[PDB]
Formats: sequence, C-alpha cells, structure tokens
Amino acid sequence: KALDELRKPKFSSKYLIQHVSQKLIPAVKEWEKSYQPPVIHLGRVLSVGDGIARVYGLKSVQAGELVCFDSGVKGMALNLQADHVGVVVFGNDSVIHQGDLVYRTGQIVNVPIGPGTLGRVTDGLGQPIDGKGPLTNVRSSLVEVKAPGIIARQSVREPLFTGVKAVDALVPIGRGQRELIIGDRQTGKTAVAIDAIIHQKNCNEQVPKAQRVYCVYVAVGQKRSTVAQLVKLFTQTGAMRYTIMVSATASDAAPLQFLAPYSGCAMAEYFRDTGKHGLIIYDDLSKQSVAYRQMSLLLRRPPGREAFPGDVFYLHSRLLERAAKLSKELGGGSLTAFPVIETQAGDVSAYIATNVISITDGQIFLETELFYKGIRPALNVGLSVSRVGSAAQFPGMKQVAGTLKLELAQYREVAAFAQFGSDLDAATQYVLERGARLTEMLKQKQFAPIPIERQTVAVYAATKGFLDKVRVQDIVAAEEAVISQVNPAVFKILKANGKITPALDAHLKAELRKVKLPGA
Amino acid sequence: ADAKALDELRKPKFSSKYLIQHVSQKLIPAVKEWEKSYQPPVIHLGRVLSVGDGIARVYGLKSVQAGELVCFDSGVKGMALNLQADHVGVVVFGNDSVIHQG
Amino acid sequence: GRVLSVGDGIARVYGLKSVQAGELVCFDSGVKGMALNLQADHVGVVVFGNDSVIHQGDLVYRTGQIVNVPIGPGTLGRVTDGLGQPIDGKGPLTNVRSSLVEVKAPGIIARQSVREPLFTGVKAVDALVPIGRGQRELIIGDRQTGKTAVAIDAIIHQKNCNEQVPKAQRVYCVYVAVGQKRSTVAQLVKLFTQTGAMRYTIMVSATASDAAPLQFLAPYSGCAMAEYFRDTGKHGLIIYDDLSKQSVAYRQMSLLLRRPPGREAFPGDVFYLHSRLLERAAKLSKELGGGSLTAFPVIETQAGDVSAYIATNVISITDGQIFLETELFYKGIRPALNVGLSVSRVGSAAQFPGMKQVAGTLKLELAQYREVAAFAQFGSDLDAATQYVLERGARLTEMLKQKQFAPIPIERQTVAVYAATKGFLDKVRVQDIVAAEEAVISQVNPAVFKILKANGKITPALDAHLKAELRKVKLPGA
Amino acid sequence: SNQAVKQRIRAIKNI
Amino acid sequence: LKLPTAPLQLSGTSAQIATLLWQVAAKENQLDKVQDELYQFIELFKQHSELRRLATDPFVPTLVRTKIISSVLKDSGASEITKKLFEALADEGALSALLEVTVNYEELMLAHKK
Amino acid sequence: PAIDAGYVSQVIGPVVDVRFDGELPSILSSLEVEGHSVRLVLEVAQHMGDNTVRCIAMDSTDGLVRGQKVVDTGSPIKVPVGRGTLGRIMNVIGEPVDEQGPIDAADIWSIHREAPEFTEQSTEQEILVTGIKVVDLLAPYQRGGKIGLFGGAGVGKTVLIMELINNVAKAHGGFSVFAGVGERTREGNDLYREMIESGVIKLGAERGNSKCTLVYGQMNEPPGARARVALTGLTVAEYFRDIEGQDVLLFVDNIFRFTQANSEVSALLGRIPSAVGYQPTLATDLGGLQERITTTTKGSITSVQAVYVPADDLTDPAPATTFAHLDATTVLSRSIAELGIYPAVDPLDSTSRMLNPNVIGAEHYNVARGVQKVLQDYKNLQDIIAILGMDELSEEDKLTVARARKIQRFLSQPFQVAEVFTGTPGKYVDLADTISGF
Amino acid sequence: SIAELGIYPAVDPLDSTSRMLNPNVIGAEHYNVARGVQKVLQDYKNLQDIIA
Ligand SMILES: Nc1ncnc2c1ncn2[C@@H]1O[C@H](COP(=O)(O)OP(=O)(O)OP(=O)(O)O)[C@@H](O)[C@H]1O
Ligand SMILES: Nc1ncnc2c1ncn2[C@@H]1O[C@H](COP(=O)(O)OP(=O)(O)OP(=O)(O)O)[C@@H](O)[C@H]1O
Ligand SMILES: Nc1ncnc2c1ncn2[C@@H]1O[C@H](COP(=O)(O)OP(=O)(O)O)[C@@H](O)[C@H]1O
Ligand SMILES: [Mg+2]
Ligand SMILES: [Mg+2]
Ligand SMILES: [Mg+2]
Repeated sequence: KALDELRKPKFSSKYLIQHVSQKLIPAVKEWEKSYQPPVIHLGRVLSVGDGIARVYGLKSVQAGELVCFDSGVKGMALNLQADHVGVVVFGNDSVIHQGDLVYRTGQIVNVPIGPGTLGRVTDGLGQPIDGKGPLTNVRSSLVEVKAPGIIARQSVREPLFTGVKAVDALVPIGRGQRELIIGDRQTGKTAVAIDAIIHQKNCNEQVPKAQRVYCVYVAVGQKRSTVAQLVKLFTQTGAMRYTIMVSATASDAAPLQFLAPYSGCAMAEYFRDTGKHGLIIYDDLSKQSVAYRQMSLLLRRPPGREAFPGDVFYLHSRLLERAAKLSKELGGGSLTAFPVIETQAGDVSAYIATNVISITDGQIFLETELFYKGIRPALNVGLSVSRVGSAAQFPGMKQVAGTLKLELAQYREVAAFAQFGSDLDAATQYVLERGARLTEMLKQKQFAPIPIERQTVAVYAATKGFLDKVRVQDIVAAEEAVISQVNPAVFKILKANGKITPALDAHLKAELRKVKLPGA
Repeated sequence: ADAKALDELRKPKFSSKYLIQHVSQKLIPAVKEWEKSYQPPVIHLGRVLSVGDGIARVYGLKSVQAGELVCFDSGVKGMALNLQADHVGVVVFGNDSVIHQG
Repeated sequence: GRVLSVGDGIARVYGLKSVQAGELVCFDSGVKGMALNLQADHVGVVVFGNDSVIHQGDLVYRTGQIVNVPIGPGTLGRVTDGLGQPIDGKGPLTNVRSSLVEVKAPGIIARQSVREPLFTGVKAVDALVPIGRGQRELIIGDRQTGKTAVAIDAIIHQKNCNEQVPKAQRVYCVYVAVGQKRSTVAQLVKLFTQTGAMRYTIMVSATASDAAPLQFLAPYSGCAMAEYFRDTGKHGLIIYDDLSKQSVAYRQMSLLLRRPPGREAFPGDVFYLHSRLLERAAKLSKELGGGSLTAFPVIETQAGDVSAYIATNVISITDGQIFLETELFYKGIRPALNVGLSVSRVGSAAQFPGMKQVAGTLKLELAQYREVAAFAQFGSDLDAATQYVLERGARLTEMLKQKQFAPIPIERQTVAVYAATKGFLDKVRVQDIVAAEEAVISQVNPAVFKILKANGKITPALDAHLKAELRKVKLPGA
Repeated sequence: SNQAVKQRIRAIKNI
Repeated sequence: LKLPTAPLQLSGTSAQIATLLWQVAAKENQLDKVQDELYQFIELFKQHSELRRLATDPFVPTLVRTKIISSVLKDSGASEITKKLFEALADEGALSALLEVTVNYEELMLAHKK
Repeated sequence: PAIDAGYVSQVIGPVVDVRFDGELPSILSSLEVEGHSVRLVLEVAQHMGDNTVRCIAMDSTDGLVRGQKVVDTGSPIKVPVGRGTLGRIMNVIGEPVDEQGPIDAADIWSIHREAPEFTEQSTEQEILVTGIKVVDLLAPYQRGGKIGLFGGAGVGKTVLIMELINNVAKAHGGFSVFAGVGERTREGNDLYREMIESGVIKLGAERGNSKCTLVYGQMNEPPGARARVALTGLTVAEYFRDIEGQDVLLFVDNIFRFTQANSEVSALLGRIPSAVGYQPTLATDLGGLQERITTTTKGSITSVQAVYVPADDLTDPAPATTFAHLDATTVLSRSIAELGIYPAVDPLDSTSRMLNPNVIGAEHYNVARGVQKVLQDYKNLQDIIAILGMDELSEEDKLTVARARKIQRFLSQPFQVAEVFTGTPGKYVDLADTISGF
Repeated sequence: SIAELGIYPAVDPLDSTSRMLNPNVIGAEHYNVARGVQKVLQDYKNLQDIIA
C-alpha cells in the first residue's frame, strides 16, 4: 500500500507544537495586530522542574549567560539546544510556572570583587548574607575566566606559612601552589585550613603590605550553622578583615553550590591581579562535584563513572589552574589554593579524589586511624607529597626537615616489630623511640597556630635529642616548656635573619641546657 | 491514534475536489524548478544518511545481505552489520573522514 | 481495548479509558492481568500468568474492580495460586467472598499491645525467642538449614492446639509458598493432609514455574486470605516462604519495565514491597474485633549474609529475628537457632509465664556457655567454674534438639526445661538426654501437665510436687 | 576499598 | 489569547497539533472546511510520488520543501489555516504527521458535531 | 468551573499527572482528587510542559481513572499547628489519626518554607547530659543542635531514641515533637501507649497540658506520604520555635526513609539515576529539609534524627550525605552489638563538635581522648590477638588490652526502657561521675 | 612502594621491560647482569614475607 510510508511520524524535534503555534495563531484574521510573543530576546518557560527550566525562545542568548526570570530569580543558560534552552535556576523553582517570561541579561556570570569584599559573608553569586548592607567598594568581574598562561607565571619561591607543625616541616607549602587536604569525615581537614587562615592573622601584622595574605574561605555544601560558627570564630580572633566568606550551603540551590568555588576564585583573583597575595580554600570540593553531578543529570547529559559527567575533571581543572604565582611583569601576585576532598572509608581510588589528586601539586592525607592514636593533626607522613619540595621550604626548617623525613621513614618501617616486648635490638629501639619523640612532637591543639620560628626551634630541640631524656608521654608539655624557657631573642632573630646561622646555633644549643624538662 | 482509525483513510473520503485538481498540475513544474537542489533517489542503491566514529548509517540498500561487503564511492569498503527498519548501519574499513553525509 | 505490544512481562493495551490503576483486567485467552501503569496513550498491563497466549490485537476486558481474590472460610483446605483459583482439583471455591489484595494496614490507633502467646511447639524458639500473636518474626537462615521445618511445626502445633481451646482463640494458618518447587509444595500438601492440618491451613502456592507477577502477588493473596481471619475477630498465622524469591520476582518485574535499579539491581521500592506486606500482620484493638495476624517471613541468605539488602530490609520491618546458623545445623543440632543473634522484641511480656520464670536462667546459662565456648575452643585449662557451666550449656543445647514434624505442647516444653535447668538431669551422659527428656515427659503424671496448662504459672505447690516427681524418674546413664 | 581487601587477603594467605 | 476549548482532550505531539487546529478553525468557524482540506491532502499524498518524497526522503533540503509547499498552496482557494499549517509542518519535516493529525482532528470534530 | 478544575492525565504508580486547561498550580502545591475513596491529596512536583503537572500522591493511587476531575487548593500542603496539637497524632496532611475529634488549630501553616537565613543563626555550645556513658563521654550532645544515630537493621537505634525520649524529654521543660518517618506502625502504637502511661500525653479536655505532639507517616504509607511526613513534623516544631519562641525537641525516626521515599518517587518521574540507585537531587532535598531543623535566635530545636544505613554501609551516599548536616554523630555498629555490648555505640567513629577543650573542660576532653587512644591502640592489635594470641604481646600492650577490655564492657549500660526484655534495671549516670570513673 | 622507602628514581625493577633486553642485541655481558639483578630482587620480594 502506498500509504504505509507516511503511517508513523519521523520527528526531528520535540517541541513541534511550540513551533506550529507560532504560525497558526496568526492565521486567525483578528490576531494579526501584534498578537505574537517575541522570542528574539525573550523566552517562555516550557517545563519547570527540580531546579531546571527549559525555555523556548532566547535566540540571541549566549552559552553560560545569566538570564533572569520574571519571578525575580536568576538563572544560567547552560544547554543551548536546537529548539530550546536548558536553563538552570539559582534559587527555588517553586516561583516558576509554565508560560513565564525569561529575560536574558546579556551578561556572562558576574560577581562583585574588590577591596570592599573583605569580611563579607556572601553567596556563590555575590549577595552578602551577613546583614551589613550591600557591597560598597567593589567592581563586577567575570566568574569563569581564562587561567594564566605559561608566560604569565613564574617559579614558586616564597613560602606560605601554615602554623601547623606537621605540615610546615614535612609537606611545605609555597605561596602559589595548589595543596589538597584529603581525608575522611571528622579527620581534621577544615581545622587545618582554619589554622592556615588564623596564622595569616598572626603573620600579617609583622610583614609589609606587599607580603600580606588575604584569605578566602569557600564553604560549599556545609551547614549554615557551621559557617555561622566559623564567622563567629574568625570574628573572635579578628581575622575577618583578611577573610572573605563565600558560602553556598546545603539549603542553597545546586547551581549556587556549583558556582561557589568559581565565585570565590574570582573574588580571590583580585589580589592576584593587583600584586597582593591570596589564599583560597575550596572547602568540600567533593560536594561541589556532587552539585555539578545533580545539575548535569537533571540536564539529560549522559553519565559516566559514579554517574558523574565526563567533564568533571575539567570542572576542577579550570577552577584550580587559576591559582598561580604570577611573574613580575604581571604584578608578582599569588593565589594559593587549598581544595578539600572527602574520601569514604579510605577509598582514594574514587573518581573525584583521583582527579583532584592528579591536578594538585601537594596532598595532605589525613587518616582516621592515626586521628584516634592521639596524633592530631592526623597527617599520614608517608603518602603526603609536596611537589615544590625544598624550593619553597623555610630555611632553617630545611636544615632539620631532611632529618625529620628520614627518621620518620625509618620509624614507619620499624612498625610490625614493636609488638614483641622482649625483642630488643638497641638500634631499632633507638629509632623506634626517636620516631615516637618526633611523632608526639608534631602534635598541636586546634585554633592554635605557632609561628614558623618557634616551630623550627621546637623541632630542632627534638631532632637533636634535647627532649630525648624525657619519657614518651610528657612531650606535649615539654614542648611548651622549651618554647617558653628559652630567650625571646632566639625567635626574634630567627624570624628576621631567615635561617639558623652559625652565629645562632651555638646560642640555642646552650639555651636548651638551661631548660627544665618534666622528666629525667 | 490506533490502527483501526488509521486504516480507514486508505479509502477516499474528501467529498470535494477543489485542492487535488488544481495543484496536481502545479506540482510537476514546482519540482522541476528545484531539480538542481535534489539528489537522485536510491532504492537498490545506498546513500549515507550520517557518519561518525567509523560508523556510517546508510539510507537505502534494499537488497544487502546482513554481513555483505558494501563499497563506498570513496573507494573504502564496509560491512552491513545491523539492518534497521529504514536505514542500514554499516561499518567503515579504514578512514571515516573520506565519507560525508550524502 | 486492543493490545499494542506484548513482551518483557507487559501488555501495552490500547484504550480502556475507564480502567483504574490496579484494576484486574482479563484477556481473551483467559489469563488475567493488572492495569499497572496507566499512561496517557496506553495502559500498561502485567500478565498474571504465561504471556505466550497473548497476541497483538487481543481484546482486554476490564472486570470493573481492583485486583481481588476470593477470601473467607471456604479457602480453608484449598490449594490456590496467586489469584485464588484452586489448583487442588476439588472444584471451585464455595462459601467465599472476594476482597482486595492491596489494602492499607490499620493505623496507630487500631493496633493494641500483644498480650497472648503463639505457641509454635518447637521448644527451642518458644523457650528462647518467644512469639506473641501479632508478631512479625523473621526466620532468616541459610540454604537448607530448616526454616521451613520451623514454620511447618508451627502450623502443625496450631492444629494440635486448636482442638484443646474454645472457638474464640483458634489459629487458622496460611502457608504462602513463593518460588518453591512444585514437588515440594506437593510433599507439603500431602503432609498437611495426612496430619490433619489442612483443616486450618490455606496453601497459597506460586511455584517457580509460574510467571513473575504471580510470585509477586502470592504473598498479597495469602495476606488477604489471612486478613479475613484477622478482621473478623478470629486469629491468623501466615508464613511467607522465601520472601527473597518474592523480591527476586519483583526485581524481574521492575527490570522488565525499564525502571532504574538500586542496590544489587533491586528497584527503589523493594523496601516498600515488604513493608506493604508485613505491616498487615497486626493485633487489632478491642473495638475492631480483637483479631490478630502473626507473620513468619522466611529469608534465604548466602553465607550467613545477615547484612544483605533484602535481609536488612526484612530485619528492619519485622519485630523479631530468628537466625538459623549452618554450623550448628551441620553438627546435628536441629533446630539450629543462633541465640546470640535471635531476639524477640515483643518477647517476654507476652509469653507463657511459667516459661517466663523458668527460661530466664536457661538463656543465662546459654549466655555463660557462649562465654565459655568463645574462649575454651582450644582446650587450654579447666578452671572448674567454666567447666561446670560448659557441661550445663552442653546439656542445654542437647536438650534443645528436636525431631522434625513433632511439635511438643507447651507444658511438656516447660517441664523438660525445668528438669534441665534445675539440675535434675545432671550426671547423664550427653548423648542420652534425647531419651531422658522423653522419659521425663512420659513418667511424670499427666495431671501435672494438665494443671500446668490450666493455671499457666509454676505455683509453690506445683514445683514442690514436681521436684519430688523428678526424683522418681528412671533416667538412663544413672 | 576493593584493593585493600585483596591486599588483606594476600597478607592473610602469606601468614 | 482567547481560544475556545476543545470538546475532548487528547494525547501529545500529534494530537496537540490537531487540538490547536480545531481551536483555530473553531475561532474562524471553518471546522468542516479544513477537514475537507486535510482529506484532500491525504488523498493527494496517495496520488503522486513527488509529494510523498517530501515526507519520506531524508535528503531533501528544507528550503526546497518549504518553497514547494508555499508555491503549491499559493492558490486554489485554500484556507489561511491549512496554508500556514502546511508551511509550519513542511518547515520542520513534519509532513508525515499529517496522517495522524487528521485522525485526532476527526475525533475532535466528531465530539463537536455531537 | 471549567477553568481551575483539571483532570487526571496519566498514573504511573504513586506519580499522577494532571492536565489543566488554564492556570496550572505552582510547584509544591496541594491538589484534591474528586470522587476518590479516601481523601487523596496530590502534590505538584514538576511542570511537564503540555499544560501538565506531575504530582506525587499522599495516599494510594489504586482506583484512579484517567478522567477524574482534580481541583486546586491554590496552596501547599498545610497542617494544623499551634498549642492545640499537643497530644495528637497526625498524618502527612494534618488529619488526626488517633480518633479524638478534629485538631484545635491556632494557625494553618504550609509545610514548604525557606530555611532561616544566615543572620538568624545562633552560635551556642552548651552540653545536653543524657545519662548514657558513651554519649556523655565521647560525643556529648549539643543542647539545641542536631544528633544522628547511625547504624542499621537491629543495632538498637530505635531503642536508643526511646531512651533519649525517656531521659531528656521529661526533664526538659519545653515541648517535644516525635516525627515517625517510615518506622513501624507497631512502634508508633507502642510509643502512644507509653506516652499516655507516662503522662507526657493526656486525653480528654486536659489535652493541652501534654508536652508531646506525634506526627506519623509510618512504613505502611505509600512513598508520597513518607517523603512529606518529616516536613510536617518540621512545620509542627517550627511553629513552636518561630511563634511560641521556646525550645523544643524533635526526634525524627529513620530519616533514611525520607531519602528512600524520594528515591522511590524519582524512579518514576523519569529522571536519570545518580550513584547506586538514588535520585540525582539527594543532597539538595536533604539540605532543604535538614537546614530547617536549626536553632535560631528566638528558639531552639534539639533534634535526634535516627539515620538508617543500608546493609551497614557508611560509604552509601544516603548516610554519607547526612553526615555533613549533623553536629554530634553517634554511629552504632553491629560488630559491637554481636559482642553483647549495649548500646552498641562505635567509640572510634562517633564524633561531636562539642568534644573541644574550651567547652566541656580539659578533664573531660582528656579523658575522652585517652579512652579513644586506648581503644584505637587495642584495635590496631586485633589481628595479632586473632592469629598470634595473647601470649606473645608486650607488657604495655597486654596491659592496654586489659584496660580496653575493661572500658569496652564499661561503656555498655542497661537502659531504663530496655528492661522489658532484659531484666536488668536501667541506670541513669551523671556526667561528672562517669568522667571520674573513666 | 619504592618511593615510600626513599629510593628515587622510583623505578620498579621487576616491571620495567624492554625489547633491547634480548641477548643478541646487547650481548651476554649486560643480559646476564640484568637477569641476575631481576632474579635476586624477585627472590628478595618472595622472602620478604617471612623476613618481615
Ligand atoms: N589539632 C587538633 N587538636 C585537637 N583536636 C582537633 C585538632 N584538629 C582538629 N581537631 C578536631 O577534629 C575535628 C575535625 O573536624 P573537621 O573540622 O575536620 O570536619 P571535616 O572533617 O572537615 O568535615 P565533616 O564535619 O564533614 O567531617 C574537630 O571537631 C576538632 O575538634
Ligand atoms: N528438627 C529436625 N530434625 C531432623 N531433621 C531436620 C529438622 N529440621 C530440618 N531437618 C532436615 O533439614 C533438611 C532441610 O530442612 P528444610 O527443608 O526445613 O530446609 P529449608 O528451609 O526448606 O531449606 P530450603 O528452603 O533451602 O530448601 C531436611 O532434609 C530435614 O530432614
Ligand atoms: N540497650 C539495649 N540492651 C539490650 N538489647 C538492645 C538494646 N538496644 C537494642 N537492643 C536490641 O535491639 C533490638 C531492636 O533494635 P531496634 O532499636 O529496633 O533497631 P532497628 O530499629 O534499627 O531495628 C531489640 O530486640 C533489642 O533486643
Ligand atoms: Mg569540615
Ligand atoms: Mg524453605
Ligand atoms: Mg526501629
């Protein structure tokens, strides 16, 4: 039969009725007098749902262009399909109906950056939520920017002092690298980042204006009460004048959580482009990858491993590559990134964890087994790498850091032999007790950053045996006794001269002999 | 829609002829004036409907055997693995870049 | 309505604009169906039976009402499939009334606290993990460890008790065989009719040859047939044999409808599948009739895999858990109940009070025997305090053995338990206790068992007479 | 964590 | 802006075109004219091969199909509704949806013709 | 009534599509079905784009025909809140299911609302003594915080939450709201009788003197109802916090059932599934719930949310997402419950933000850290005790083994509610006494 | 693992393979040394279970 070829329809489109109704409703003779909705610069919402709106129209919209619904909520045009535009929603999608108008704004996504952003608890879109008014001394730059090239960078030289003894000796961090703090839940990651912020408050009042570090903390997917406690803490220490709090919490919409580290990186790149130094902590980057996974899976993109999209490596790559040490022709600024990736029961062979480990230079693996051994911070010293190495390590700390790494390397292999109490060797016992001295030396209470000169003196006093006479159980207070009972001149000249000179290593060699240790 | 309400259009049901009479004389010069922007219709031949990643979906080819060496007009050979209802999905022995849509 | 397409356990049915979601439709070939997915352009129909008799173009008639099975007192004794058609070959179901399989379980205000026990006749479970009427007690075990034997002895003891009690407290069992072999259901029907337990039992059998929605719907058919007895003031007992097989059949149903699978390729609502079913086993209040329904879900694990998906699903729904270990089954100890894992939440508040005050020391001695056997596997030292309670626990585990298909009444359970836990069966060689407790039940006067069933508590006169009677026992081993 | 269980299997077999 | 309601609701993406066609031709009260025109187009697809080649061939460009459907339907007293319908259905290659848009239109008109 | 009366278009399980001729309702609004056997409330979840909403039904859809008229309420699901709800049991749509007449309603609040903002948050850290030794020692509960009781399928998180109700909920002074999200109906009846017998629920005309409101959507309910009963319990608690302005308790049982009900619904909305089989919008739905359970400046909601883990798997995404929203975490383990220890709190995985040397004192903090150190050094030697035996260890290691075996037995405690099945009477321990004991 | 022991460059001596290791293309004086080094290293990893 000749009718069978036209039996079943072969559609090249889905919203065919939406194209037919733009040509049949003018065929009514009474509806030719401007009875047509324009779709050149406007757009009608076809289907809302789950924080995803699909908009018919928007012919002149750009990919990644921030559009605005007529309800007031904004949105980012992400999928530019052949017959509609898949628009994510930056807020609650309860305010959107089918048939609402979408007014595009012509702007790729913008956040207020500048010197007036300091101390402002803002979202991943730019609105402050701390209740201190709008942003005043700011300017509106792009969210997604191109990373600096190969000309625009120089070598990572100057160190970024953390204040934590387990990381400033073993895993040193220079001003301009990307150092990952990877661990499990409740292992000390956010606390290490907060110590890295509070040490900048302790440091910035001793250095000039060109050497100050302005922190930016990006809380993605956390609670609102956690960011409230952190704002209370940074105000109680007074470090809010150096800190920007970008906060897209768990109540906030999924594209806000997706764009929070990008917004924070744009707010922290202002100090990098103006010769200052910046420090950004993309806290809970795995929750940002989860928010991007949800935003893509509702946008009908084909999923891959663990139902993530393909370009989720690119998602963290183009975010982390904006952290660099610029050359002197471009201002000499720096941005030191600190991603935080949570693993689940130690599976480091996951997808997002391997991607962020493959991107970043260093890694700080905090383990939940050594957290409950009393070793706080829970730094696994074997797996932690720092690929600047001794190029940006503090001099003086470099004189004892090789000894610390080698002695802890022997103490890591002396294990599985200490469970036989009569099996004395008198040489593996010496390194076995020396490793306990060095391990319990590197403990710190939280929210207590130690300056780098006192760290160098305190680890010098332990790698040279000046706390070797005490027991293994009293080194947490003998450390404080060694810090207090020495002359204040030793730290005062060690911070200034830059290294342990031969004109100092005979002074504090004897100043450790006039100390009182609580054990003999 | 169902088939029962769709078979009954095979019988003529217009009860007027003010459209099928006039445009039946207009349609042949209308398809004559766009003879240049056509392609010759393929029944026992095969026209490439799409091509990608070394796989060309070939419209036509009404009498291929499943697994028959088809040969493109680029000189590259193929192998009709799956035969769909409307098109033939062949594979490409070599460079897929010398095969365009058409 | 016409059939558009049939395959993968679904019938895309054109038309039926007046059909309901969940309406029992009936094809022209006689095979039934359920209008599951009411789409905008067709009606998805799962096929209760073999779909090889259904073509494109077959007519689908609606029956006018939701999927219903004939329930009532005419089902007692009739072996039905998942829709209540009798396959025993004894004619149609007379004296019956059709009612729905998919009903809401009664709410918070309708249940009442479990007070009275459900005697199962196996002295191991009724002495260690006691069950009230209105209790969901999961029998979880391995493959071939004797779960079905525990359920069978429960049904047979319900038959044995049903003629010693008035009409107002009688238990009408329901056996739901999902995924079992047809041969095994035949042996079980022959056993239930040669012991006389088919006077009180319905056999709802969807065997392994039957289609997947039949194995899906057979526990709902059994639960409707037992909810007849629960709703009218009588009592009910129901055993879902191998709910793991019912969950596998629902996995087949879900994966043949292109639904996204979750853990272990199960659908998202396999918890809701078993919560829809096991929550209808209730103990209603005094306003609704005072009826009851006791469930016994059977779960087959793989290697003691209590942490599987379906096992942890049905554990979280039921009130108790009975774990049957295979390492106690292969050492001759039958039934092989694992007392370190088996527990009844309803438990001691609603059990036999004589057993409530004779078996606390029994589980205490078994706890201390578990403490001894956890350390004395090696044969290191004999401290003469671990060794005494080691011998007491060995005598108690030998006392808690049982021969199959022989359920023991509750007074002969607690007399043997009292003779075991008070030291009267001491200095007997442990391979002779299985004759010793039989002789103890045989030699104590039946007036003692009669008065102990009557008052239901060990009186101060009863134990004083029972100690003196247990001195007069010709126990082997001397 | 499906490498750690294999390494634990290898250590237990070597023991 | 103010469209008269269809007498019976229907399915999607081919019945929606028939719903809009019944709504527009009921605003214009040409409800039996366009049914005759759609019947004429069904038989016109039955007659010749150069017109069903505009709906089964996937290598016809959309420009020549749009210009053929405009230059054919320029004359012969065709309705504005059927002309703009066939223009919009030939611009998107939906000419093969004619056979199942007219059936839903007939169901709609049979609901109305009471 | 031609406009604003839509008809049911299609039904896929608990997902009902309504098609309208004009004025589609807003998302998250409640619809009513005309001529259904029970009052079936739909709730719009999407807009499908052909004048069609995609609704979640709060009851069964068995018996829905695709011609049934559906009216719009023009509002979300609104529950009766106020002081008059004290002592009532409510389902997901605010009806009484305890058969005591209608609910005395001060106001009619919807269940969909925005979370309180950043400036309305309170930053307070005061302890909540519960009497359990492991909770008051190793992970002390914040008074006005969030508490998660992880562990699954017979570890005792439902016994522990009844013990927490029995301990804190009578010595609190403020109100309480129990929101049973998909737990057993029998457990709800048990708690109703046990709260009538204890006096925190009264009947008759003296109903207002009670101090506990029950909201039950228990595990017999369809997945439309279990996805919204937590929001109803939140609305009832948020009326007391936001308007009455006083501190409450909010014990939500099995908050995994909320995520599971939304996963059962989101299988049939045609969304692409995420990791192991859950919905893609897990974290945002759980955030939009869990950020409403927060202590503001005017009041406090002290929540103890039991979290069921699936197949004892903490790397499952449904509890691992929930781990970020909790202040004090109490992980229960079955490997300790099979050792007879009760309550089976895992001491080396259950943490809290209250365990800080500035808050609870350096004595309590150092005792807790020493206990964690002793248990962790015991846990490192477990294979050596397994294969090589106790007879080759060091002296200090076989002293820490004995100290750890003493503190593992010592962390166990008989409960005031567990004595119905165990015989041992429960012991409420004070805080300084268990600190001194450890 | 060899990077954990501080030996850098952390080349695994028992997975590094080459087609230049044929004794025709480099001679016996290199192939016998390479094979002996591989043999003693694999025997040391085999004996590493009991010496640890
Ligand atoms: N140096 C330290 N001394 C003592 N305790 C510490 C130290 N550092 C961290 N802690 C404790 O460890 C915990 C670390 O929690 P943290 O802030 O790392 O949460 P997280 O792991 O980032 O995220 P989540 O809350 O999801 O687990 C804190 O509760 C803190 O009390
Ligand atoms: N109390 C008992 N005394 C003696 N033998 C028993 C007892 N209980 C069970 N058995 C034996 O155990 C074997 C299996 O028992 P049963 O058939 O009850 O297991 P099942 O739960 O059906 O296992 P499956 O479902 O995998 O077949 C039978 O051969 C039966 O003889
Ligand atoms: N403190 C305790 N002491 C003794 N047994 C307990 C205790 N807590 C829980 N259990 C055991 O756990 C069982 C029920 O656990 P439950 O609280 O229901 O956990 P879930 O709700 O996850 O199943 C009870 O039968 C009880 O025997
Ligand atoms: Mg944190
Ligand atoms: Mg069986
Ligand atoms: Mg429970």
